[PDB]
Amino acid sequence: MRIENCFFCGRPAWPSKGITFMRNDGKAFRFCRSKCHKNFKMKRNPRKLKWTKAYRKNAGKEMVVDSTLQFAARRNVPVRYNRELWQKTLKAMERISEIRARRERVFYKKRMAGKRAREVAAARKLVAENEHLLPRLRGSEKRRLAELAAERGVDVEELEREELAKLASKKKSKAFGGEVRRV
Amino acid sequence: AIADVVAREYTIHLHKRLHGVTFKKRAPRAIKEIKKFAQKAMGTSDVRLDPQLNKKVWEQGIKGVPFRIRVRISRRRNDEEGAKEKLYSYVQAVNVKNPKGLLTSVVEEE
Amino acid sequence: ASTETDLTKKKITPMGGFVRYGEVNNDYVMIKGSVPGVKKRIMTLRKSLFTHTSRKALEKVELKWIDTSSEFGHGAFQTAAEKKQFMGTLKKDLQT
Amino acid sequence: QALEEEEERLEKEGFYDEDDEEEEEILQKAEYIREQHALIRNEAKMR
Amino acid sequence: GVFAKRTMTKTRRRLRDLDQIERDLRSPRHLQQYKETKAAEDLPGLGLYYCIECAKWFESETSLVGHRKGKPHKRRLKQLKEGAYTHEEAMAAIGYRIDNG
RNA sequence: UAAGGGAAGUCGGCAAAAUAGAUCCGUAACUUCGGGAAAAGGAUUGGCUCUAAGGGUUGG
RNA sequence: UGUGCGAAAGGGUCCUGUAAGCAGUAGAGUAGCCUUGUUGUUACGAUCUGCUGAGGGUAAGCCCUCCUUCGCCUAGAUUUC
Ligand SMILES: [Zn+2]
Repeated sequence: MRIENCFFCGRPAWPSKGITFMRNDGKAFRFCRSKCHKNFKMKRNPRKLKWTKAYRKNAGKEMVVDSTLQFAARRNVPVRYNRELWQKTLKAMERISEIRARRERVFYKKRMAGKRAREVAAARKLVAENEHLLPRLRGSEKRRLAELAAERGVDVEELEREELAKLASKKKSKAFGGEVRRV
Repeated sequence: AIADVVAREYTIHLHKRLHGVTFKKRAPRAIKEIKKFAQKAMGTSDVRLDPQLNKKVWEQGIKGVPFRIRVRISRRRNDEEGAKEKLYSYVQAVNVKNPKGLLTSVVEEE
Repeated sequence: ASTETDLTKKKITPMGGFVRYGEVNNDYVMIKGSVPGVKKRIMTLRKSLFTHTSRKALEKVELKWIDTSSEFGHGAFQTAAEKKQFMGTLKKDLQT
Repeated sequence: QALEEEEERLEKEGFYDEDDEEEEEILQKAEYIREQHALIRNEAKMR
Repeated sequence: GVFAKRTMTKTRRRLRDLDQIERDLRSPRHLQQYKETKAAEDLPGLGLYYCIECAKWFESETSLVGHRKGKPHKRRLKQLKEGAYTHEEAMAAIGYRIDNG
């Protein structure tokens, strides 16, 4: 047996999975699932459906140029069976898989490099426009810190900073409404 | 170990409790499952809902009940004379940014 | 669930487990066809009362492959490693 | 063998080499601001 | 509007595909085979007025020049300009190939 | 709602499905010349950005 | 009193199909300001591209989780040679 691939989306097609369409010109179309089969019957383009490997290649979101992608091919010239060749092939398959995985991760990071700079710029703009929503001590808490600093001879700004630390550590959500007392 | 008067915040997954329910009955059943959840959590058969919690349930009509709702249930003492139940639960809706990703928490008394 | 021609090291349990059952961690019996019960149900296996008369009883079974894809949907992968290898890197992979 | 030679060449060149407190603080403050905006929108949706 | 939209996706209502349309445009022998598959006397306008892009027969030259101004013909032109989806593109999408020696 | 088939069903296509608005091409026999006729058979219809035509008053 | 039960949550597995928002010498054209055109410029503008197989849902008859949190427990009532 062998593992085929879906014509429409590109997923691995295993035995008894999906359905094959035989056309009168002599071409056969293997689909992994009824989703791909029904989209094909609705004449949707796989290149425009964003969940397909066709779209991902056309958008450049899959690693398409690599040395590790040259090892798998449809071999139309058979090789006489050789036990040593098959075992070294299996070892090659493992090593190729590992190398391909690391190179794919590098490719994804090179796609996603600029995110940190964009997010930092957006955060700076948001903070600059909304400085007034930053956490703040209560007026009663400020007065109590001021009188405690006057009593203990300590720094009111210092007391304010550890109180900001405490109210930053303690997160309390507010509830809607409230019970009405019965008569 | 746990006192009679106690408030906890819970996340009720109303989606699995309203799966397959008739459209004209989804929101009233949601009210009843909120009462049943509070009774199971606090042991109190007397459950009183906040009108804001009712608005939160009914916000998108009779069949647009949210999948998750973040509630605070407060078990309190019934001080009214001649009361069959000495304890009751009061359930309020909680203002959180997103009802997902939250654990059951105990509300501080202060 | 590994065979002599499929060298993938894997157990009989599908991805995501058996639907409404769980995971098979004990010895299991694979039976051609269907059986009278449902999932979770107690099955009684019995020896045949008579000597068999068919060649199918004397046939030796050689498995080439066992499906271990998910039965909670249209599963296309036999292992989670295969799913990761096909999909590639995700957003949560860099976030973690 | 060619793949292994290319791989060791790339590791020598730093192909697989992987790489601020002020940035972390400004991101945390932005997340706090977004949470406050969500709470304000929830109050409006309630009322 | 689409005539009998309920059974549009049946196999007995199937239309010619865009890759076959590309083959018909590039090679006249393929189009000749497709036309020999049909009977000319039962065709609209005796088969004399045919749009290869829309893979469709028309009753008159006025009708054919008429549909050419319409948007279905223009969407077919746009899809042909983009290119039909084929097996070699499907193979390149997964990075697979054929070794013929 | 239903794959494939498409009246094989039934006394009987009963019931259902199919058609349908508008613009344009086009429209037979028959006829009391008025009709038939929306006969039949076809092409098309979204969004957006534009262009053109269709008026009134004042001014030498 | 447990390899317990329940409510959440995390992970998985599936379904859909790429979220809000921001940005772009992408964008048919149109109108202003001036260097009167040299992406002239600014503005509007379906859509496209990137952030983004993302966002959302997931047991209600899916799976895993002494070792991610919180809670519950040795009852109550009735009957029996
Ligand atoms: Zn597929």
